Amino acid sequence: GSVLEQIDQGSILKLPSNLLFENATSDAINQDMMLYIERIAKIIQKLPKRVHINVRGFTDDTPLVKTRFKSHYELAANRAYRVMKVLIQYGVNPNQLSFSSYGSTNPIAPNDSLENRMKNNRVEIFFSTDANDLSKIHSILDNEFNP
Amino acid sequence: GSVLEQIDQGSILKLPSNLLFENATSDAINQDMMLYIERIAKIIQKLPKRVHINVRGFTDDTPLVKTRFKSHYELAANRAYRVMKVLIQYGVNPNQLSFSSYGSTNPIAPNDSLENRMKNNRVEIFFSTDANDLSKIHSILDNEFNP
Amino acid sequence: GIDPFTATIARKGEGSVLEQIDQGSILKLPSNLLFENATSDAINQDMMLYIERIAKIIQKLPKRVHINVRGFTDDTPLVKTRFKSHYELAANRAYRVMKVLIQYGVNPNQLSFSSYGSTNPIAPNDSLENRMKNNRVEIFFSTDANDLSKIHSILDNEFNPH
Amino acid sequence: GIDPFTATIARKGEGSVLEQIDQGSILKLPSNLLFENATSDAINQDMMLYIERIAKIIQKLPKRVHINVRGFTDDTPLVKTRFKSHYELAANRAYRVMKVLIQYGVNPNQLSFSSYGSTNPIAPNDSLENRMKNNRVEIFFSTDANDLSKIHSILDNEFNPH
Repeated sequence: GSVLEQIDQGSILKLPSNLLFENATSDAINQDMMLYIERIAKIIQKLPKRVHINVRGFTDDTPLVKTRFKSHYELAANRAYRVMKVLIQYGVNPNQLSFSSYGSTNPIAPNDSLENRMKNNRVEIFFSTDANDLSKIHSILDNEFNP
Repeated sequence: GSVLEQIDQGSILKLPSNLLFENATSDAINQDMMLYIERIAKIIQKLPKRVHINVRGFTDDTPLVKTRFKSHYELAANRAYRVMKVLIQYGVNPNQLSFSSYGSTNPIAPNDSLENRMKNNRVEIFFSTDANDLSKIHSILDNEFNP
Repeated sequence: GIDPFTATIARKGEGSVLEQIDQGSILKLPSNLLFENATSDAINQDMMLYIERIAKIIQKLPKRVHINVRGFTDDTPLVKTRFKSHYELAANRAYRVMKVLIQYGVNPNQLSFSSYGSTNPIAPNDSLENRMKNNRVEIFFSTDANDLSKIHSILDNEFNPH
Repeated sequence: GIDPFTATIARKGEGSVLEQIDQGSILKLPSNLLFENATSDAINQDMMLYIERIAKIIQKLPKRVHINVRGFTDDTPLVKTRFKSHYELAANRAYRVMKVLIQYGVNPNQLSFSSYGSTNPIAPNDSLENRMKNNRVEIFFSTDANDLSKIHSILDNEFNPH
């Protein structure tokens, strides 16, 4: 519910930035949230090795002052990287992990309200696989029938 | 090209009914097309066992007189069934085969021109798999995080 | 008519009614929830409450959703002259359920039916629930999305010319 | 600067530039087609012809397509103080290529970048093509479609209430 959402090519755990991090321009994780990341790490470790985990950082488009970060892309990158590193510290194999920065792109909801702007400041843990059976079927048929 | 098309959940070989069958209300395959079905059967036999083949019948919405068939669903069903049976005769395991009837539904193109009506009279051989890795991932996450 | 096994089977032992695969959703309807028996296409009119719900919930889905009614049998021998194969028997059962959905207000433009013929043998120690599942009708919900395919086509034409 | 291996490598031995997986398309760009070397984020300005084409073809795709620029390394040790990890090095390379796409007219609203850090060891008898592939940037084309997920949600809520 509040955390889990399904999309057609994988699953998403949505972690609000204001809950996860120390302040609005920080990439340090709140100590009382560390074992929630461990909880996620433990579930990942039980999944098949073929599952990939992409830790995705997003911001809204509120400009930020008095910070070392010079773009929403940089802030989002540092946040996603931090969460990814903690997953590794709690036992997830790095061969299953990547991080992404979306900056202010791909918002959950339009940046048209205070509620929506807060929704857009989040880290998403995206679970998927690199399934290619359909692609391989198509390539074989293409070889045969494409004149 | 003319025959092969990819969609996001599988591949399609499109066989025009006017080329494949004896006449507009017949389900008998033209003798000079039989080894084209064999050609398809041979490619299927080389694919992994996990591939399923659904032979899909479609019509346009031209009414038909002086026929034993009482609906587009019945005509489409008989045509798809015939092609499926020939695939079995040429060696495809029945455990990989089903047939479908769409009647006049799901047209390729709107029934607004002679060219489009002819396009809509076809049998599609649909190749896919019952992949469920993403569904299983989601079920595991749902167990854990849905309060 | 209703067979003494259709009549007696409890619902507790059934598998999950809803299954998900990566390309769509499946409502699995064992024979006894739809038909008088597993060897003909005669609808049990006294079970139609369940089909009405499905029709009702199908209105909460968009026009783009495709609904495919799928028929299965096991290796039970054919009883009636009118079914010449298990493929035919399963097609008739699926078609029948599809028509009930239409009767109950589902848009015919979104409906199709399929037949898988026999897909399971008769096995020693099979439960009655497993026999009813082997003669199920499924309602399969999917789309024919081709967005990702169109992307690949554009790229393949540009970077892999013949 | 350009390293004597970036400079010399032939294109004949490269793998396919375009790969398809079931969730999207991947353009695989070995290090030498983009950067002066495999250990820094300095773009080879003399290779930018190739990036311009990609930007050009990205306009033939719809707004709904998401473009993710992905950086990879192997276990080559870090050369520069400024990269503190392979994750950081790959992120910087990916970010750099993403910015070139923006320069060349790709809508920033469709762009993101990723880093996979090191994903391959240094192996005996590796070709130079394989080293360049291990330090590639990928452009990954996908969507966040949720049509099938929304169908399942509706059905699960109705038939599997808590």
